[PDB]
Amino acid sequence: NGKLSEHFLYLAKELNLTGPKVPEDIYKSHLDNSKSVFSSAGLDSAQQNLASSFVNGFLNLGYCNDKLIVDNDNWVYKTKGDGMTSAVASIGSIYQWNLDGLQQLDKYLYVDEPEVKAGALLGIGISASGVHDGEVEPALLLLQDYVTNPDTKISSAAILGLGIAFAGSKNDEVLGLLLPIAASTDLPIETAAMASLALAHVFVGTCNGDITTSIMDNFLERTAIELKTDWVRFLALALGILYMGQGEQVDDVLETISAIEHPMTSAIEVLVGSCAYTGTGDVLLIQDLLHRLT
Amino acid sequence: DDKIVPLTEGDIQVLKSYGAAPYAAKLKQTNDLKDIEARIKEKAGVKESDTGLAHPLQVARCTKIIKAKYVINLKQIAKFVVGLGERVSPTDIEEGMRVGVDRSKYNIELPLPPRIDPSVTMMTVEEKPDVTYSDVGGCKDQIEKLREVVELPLLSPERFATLGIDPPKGILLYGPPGTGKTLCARAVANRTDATFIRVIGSELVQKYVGEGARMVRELFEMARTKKACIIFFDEIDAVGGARFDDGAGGDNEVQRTMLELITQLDGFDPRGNIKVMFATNRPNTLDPALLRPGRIDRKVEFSLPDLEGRANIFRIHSKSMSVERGIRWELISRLCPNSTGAELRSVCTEAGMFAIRARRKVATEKDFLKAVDKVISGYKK
Amino acid sequence: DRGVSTFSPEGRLFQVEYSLEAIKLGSTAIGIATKEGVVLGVEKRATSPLLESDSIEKIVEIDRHIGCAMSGLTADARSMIEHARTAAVTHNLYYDEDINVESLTQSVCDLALRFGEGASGEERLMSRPFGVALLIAGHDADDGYQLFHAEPSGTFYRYNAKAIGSGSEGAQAELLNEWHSSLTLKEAELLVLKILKQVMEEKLDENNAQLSCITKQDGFKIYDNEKTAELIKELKEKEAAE
Repeated sequence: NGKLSEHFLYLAKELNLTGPKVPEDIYKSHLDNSKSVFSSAGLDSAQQNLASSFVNGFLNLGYCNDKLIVDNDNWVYKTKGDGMTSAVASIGSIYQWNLDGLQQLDKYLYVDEPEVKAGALLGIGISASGVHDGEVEPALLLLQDYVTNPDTKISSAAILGLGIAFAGSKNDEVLGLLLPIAASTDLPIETAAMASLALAHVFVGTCNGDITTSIMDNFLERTAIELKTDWVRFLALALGILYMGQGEQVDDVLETISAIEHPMTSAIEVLVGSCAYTGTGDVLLIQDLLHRLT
Repeated sequence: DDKIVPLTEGDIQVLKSYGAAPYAAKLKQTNDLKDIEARIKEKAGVKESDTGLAHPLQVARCTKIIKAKYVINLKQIAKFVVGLGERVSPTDIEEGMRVGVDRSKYNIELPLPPRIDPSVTMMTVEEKPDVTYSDVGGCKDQIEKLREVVELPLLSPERFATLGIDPPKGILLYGPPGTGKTLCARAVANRTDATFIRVIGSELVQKYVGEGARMVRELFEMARTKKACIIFFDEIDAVGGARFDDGAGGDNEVQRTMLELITQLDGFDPRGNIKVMFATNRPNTLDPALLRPGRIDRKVEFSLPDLEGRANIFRIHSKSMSVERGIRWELISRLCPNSTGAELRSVCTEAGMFAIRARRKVATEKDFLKAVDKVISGYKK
Repeated sequence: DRGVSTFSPEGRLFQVEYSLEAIKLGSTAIGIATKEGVVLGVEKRATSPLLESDSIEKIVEIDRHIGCAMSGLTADARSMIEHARTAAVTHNLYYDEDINVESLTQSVCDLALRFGEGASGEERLMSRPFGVALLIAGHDADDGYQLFHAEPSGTFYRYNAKAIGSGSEGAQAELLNEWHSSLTLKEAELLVLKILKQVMEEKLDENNAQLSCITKQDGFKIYDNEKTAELIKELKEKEAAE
C-alpha cells in the first residue's frame, strides 16, 4: 500500500488501480462493449440447480450479478453437497475483488452444514482472491476466524479459503492450525491432506524453515492414517510450491525429488516449473519430461 | 554477455538434467517384444504367405503350388484363374497372404474379397462433410427440394416406397459454382451423414483412355459399396455437355466419358440410396441424356433471391464479425441488387477491414455501404 | 449472341424480362388513387448535393386530366411522355374532349413491343424495350380517378394504389394494409409520403422526394416542396403519436 511519496508511492490512488477495484466495473464498460450471453436458468431441479447456481458465479465471476444469487438464495441452497459450497463460492466468485464480499457469503458461511460452511470459506478466500486484503474492507483475513475446526468440509473449503486467503496473506497459524491437523492426518475428517496443498499455497516462493521442518516432521513421520499415496502426495507437493526459489533449485530441486519415485513424486516433476520466478521461459518442460514418458 | 550468459548458463545445466535424467529410467526398463512377438507372431503370418514363395490387392502372387496354386495373377507373369469347375480352398484359395482374385474377378468369391481397387479411388470422398448447416444460410428454396431429393429419402426411404416411388434420382445445381453450392450438397450430405462423393469432372478426363470410365465404374462400384452415398459432380462442364465435337473426332472419349457416366448411371444404379448430384455454371450446356429423367429428375439453381434473403444471409454472415446492431442489414440489403450467398460475404467480410480501417469493433452502415459500393464497383465484370 | 424477340424457354422475352430489372433499379415511385384524387410521390434520389433536385422530375404531367410518373431509365419515357401527351392532345384534337385515362394508357403501352430488328410482320423500329415503368394517374369522367402501372411488357392494370421502383414491393405490402377506398387525398399523401420515408434510403424531405396529385376539379397538380415539407413535418408529428 506504499505511501504518497514519489519513490514508494502506492498512493491512496493506485489502491483502486494496482490492486484492481473500479477498472473491472470500468472494464465492465467495454466488457459490455464487446460481450457474451446469459446462460443461467433456474432449470427444473436441484441436480440441475446444482451447476446453474455455480453459473451465476461462473458467468459473473468478478462481476456483480449477485441479484440472481442475492435475491434467489435457495438457488444456492438447493445446491447441496460441496455444490452448496460451489454455489456459495460462486457468490464469492461473483464477489471476488470486492471491498466487502462477506455479505451473501457470511450468510452461507454457516447455515446447516460444513459444506454450507465450506461455501463462504472457499468463497471468502475468493472474495479477496487475487489480492490479500480485498479491495477495501477486511474479509479474507476475518475468514481465518471461520477456518478453525478439524472437521471435514469446514476445514476442506476453509483450507481452500485459507490457502487462497494466505497466498500473499501467508500465515504460520493456518499451518499451526493445519500442521497438527496435518499431524492428525485425516482427509475425510481433518481434511489436512488437501490442506498441505493449501499450505503449499500460503508461503509460496519463500523459504519457511518451519514447513521445511514441519512436513519433514509429518511426512517422514508418516503422521496418523498415512498408508495411501494420498498423504504421500498431499504433503509432497505441499513443499513443492512454497519454496522452489533458487538458481540451483530450478534444476537442483527436481534432481533430488522427481529422481526417485512416489506420490509426492511424478507430479512435482513439473512443479519445479511453477517454482522460481527468476528465469521464466524454461524448456525443461519437454526437455526433461520426455524421459519419464519414455 | 555476462548476465545473459547466466541464462545461457542455466540453459546448459537444465538440458544436462534431462540428459542425466533420460539415462536413469533407461536403466530401468531394460523393446523386442512390441514387434518380435508380433514380428514372430506375424512372421508366422509372414511365413503364412512365405509357403509357396508367396482394398485393391491388384495382384495376388500366391505362388507355385502344383498337385493347387489357387490364385490369380493379373500381371505379365503367369496369369491365373482357379476356376473351371468347382475350385476354392477352405478359407482361402491360396497364399501371398494375398489370397484372392487380384482385382480382376475369376469365379466367385473366392476367398472373400481380396479386392478391390487400384489407384484407391483416385477420386476421393469425404463422408459427413464439414458442412451441415454451413452455407445453408439463405439457401433454403434449393435445399427445400434437396432435402426432398436427398435428405428425406435418406431419412425415411419407406415413404416413397409407401407411396410407391423413389426420390428424384438425379438433380442439377447451377449458378456460381460450389459457392455454397457443393458445400450445400456437403450440407445435406452431413445433415444426413450419407456418403458424400465429391468428384469433379476435372478428375474425369486425364492422360489416358477409359479414364473416367474406369473411375465412373469404380465410382459406381464404390457407389454401391458406399450405398446411401451422394455422388456429386461439380463441373459437369468439365467433361462438357452435349456436343458434336465428335465431328472433330478427338473429343470422342471425353464425350464417351459422359456417355460412360450416361450409360452406367442409367440402368442399375439405385439413386434413392446412391445420390447423384450435378453442379455447373451452365445448365444450358447439358447433354440432354443427362437431363433425361431417371437420370436427372430434379433441376435446381443455386440462386440469388431478393433484398430479404440477403439480409438474413448478411445477418447470417456478419455474426462472425463484430457488427453494429443499430444499422440494419435490411438497410444494406436494400442497396445491393441480388447476388451470391458467396458475394454477400463481400458485404460482410470486406467490412471487417473497413471495421479495421475504421478501427471499429462493429462496422458502420457506410462501412457496408462502401463495401457494397467498393465491392460491386470493384467488380466491373 | 441471341435474338431480342427471343422467347424464354418458358415463353418470355429476355430483354423484356431484363427490362424489368432496370425497372426495379428505377427510383421507388408510389401513388394512390382515391375518390378524392390521386396522390403521387417519387424518389428524387439525388446523386450529389451539387445535384439540384429541382431538375429531377420523375413525376410528369401528360395533361391536366391525365399525368404520370416514371420509375426506370428515365429519358426513355421522354418519347413516351411526348408520345403520350400527343395522343391526348391528338384525341382531344379529334374528339374535342379529354381521353379516357385507360384509352391513353392503353395507347401508350402499345409502344412497348415496338423494339425489334426488322421484325417479322410489321416495321417497328426500336432496338430494345423501354428501360422505365410508369405510374399513370388521371381523372376521367367515366372512371373518375384511376391509377395504372404501365409496363415495358405493354401490360398495365388498374391499381387501388401502387408502389413501383426500388422499394416497391415492401412499400407495396405497406399499401396492401394501409389502403382502403375511403382513404383521403391528404391521407394518401401522408401514406405515400410516410411509406416513402419508410422505403427511402435518405431521410425524406421535399428535396429528396417529390409530390403531386391529380384532382378531377384541378386535374394534375404538383405539390411544391413547402406543402410537401408541411405534410412531411405533419407526418413527423402524426408519425410520432404512439
